Amino acid sequence: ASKRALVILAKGAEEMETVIPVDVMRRAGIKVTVAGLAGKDPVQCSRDVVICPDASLEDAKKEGPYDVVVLPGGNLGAQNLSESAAVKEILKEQENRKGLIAAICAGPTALLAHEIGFGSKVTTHPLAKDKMMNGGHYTYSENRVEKDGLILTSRGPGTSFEFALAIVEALNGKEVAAQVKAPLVLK
Amino acid sequence: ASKRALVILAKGAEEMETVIPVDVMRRAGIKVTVAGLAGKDPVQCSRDVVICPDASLEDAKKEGPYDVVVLPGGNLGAQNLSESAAVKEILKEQENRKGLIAAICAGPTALLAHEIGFGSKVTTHPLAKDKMMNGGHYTYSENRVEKDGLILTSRGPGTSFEFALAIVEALNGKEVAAQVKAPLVLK
Ligand SMILES: [Cu+2]
Ligand SMILES: [Cu+2]
Ligand SMILES: [Cu+2]
Repeated sequence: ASKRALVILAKGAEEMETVIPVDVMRRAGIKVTVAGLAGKDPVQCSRDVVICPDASLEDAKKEGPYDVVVLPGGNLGAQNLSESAAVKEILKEQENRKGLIAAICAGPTALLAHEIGFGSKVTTHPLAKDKMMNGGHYTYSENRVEKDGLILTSRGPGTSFEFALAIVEALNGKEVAAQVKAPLVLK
Repeated sequence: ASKRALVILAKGAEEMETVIPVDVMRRAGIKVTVAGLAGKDPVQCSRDVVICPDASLEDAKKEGPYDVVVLPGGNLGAQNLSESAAVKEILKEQENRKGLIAAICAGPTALLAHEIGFGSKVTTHPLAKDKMMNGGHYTYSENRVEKDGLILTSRGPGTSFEFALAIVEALNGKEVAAQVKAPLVLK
């Protein structure tokens, strides 16, 4: 069967970090659900792009489990993810079932908020490093994409393609990732 | 005053090629209007991301002139742009007033449809080359971004950051482009 991705979309999400992985994952034949944290209403992203989610998180959570849960960045978006009890539950369940969690930019700070994957080597946006490292619960990396088992992290809008292709490789393999990559005109 | 950008959004537009330039231009302090070709209703992009435009093209056209008109790609999006009388009028006026026109991926084929910038050196997505070159009205380039005077073109999702930063440099200069570039974590 096809793999399934849940992308959690909150007000203030970085729209490039949301759209690039959604699009690339769909190119890879992954069934992606864009789930609105606050409900099924349009979401105003960090640079004012307005995205209509496929479903509310409340509804999407009922259609699990997912092979990857994806957390976009954006400072304010990540803060919303970090404050959400629903997100905490989803990430705990995903970690418990040994499913992939992928977070980019400020997104990984939601892992810290929900005590997910402590001990992992992680990266974040440079400006989110101090927040992520509060308490020393992770080991920091400057790699553009970092993967430590089932915790996959990345740095910013400019690493979003690498991040998305790493998700594709983890779910559908190296060959599919290479096939999806070529028409993008990367490098 | 601030520079102004019109981004024309049609069904089937490549969402990465729409969102990356909108976001990057807004980071550069450009006033960007995302205008829906078909009206103010949500637009279903090529990989099913749904974007709510800021205004209909019909309304946005009345708020000109713009310092750049931006045409995203996506095969079906570009076909819609190519078939639009409103787009033809907008591009003709922009060319006539010596304003920048920027098109990415399949987007430049709309320039061909509306007889804009003939003689220019241009690039497109590799799969859109034959369409763009029908009749030999342009000279083709494999550069990731090509700028020939006021006609700025680029190749695909993976060149969208370069394309957007080239627009920023053209409008707001090299220093602003460099300032906007650094927090993106490109390369
Ligand atoms: Cu970011
Ligand atoms: Cu919408
Ligand atoms: Cu394209």
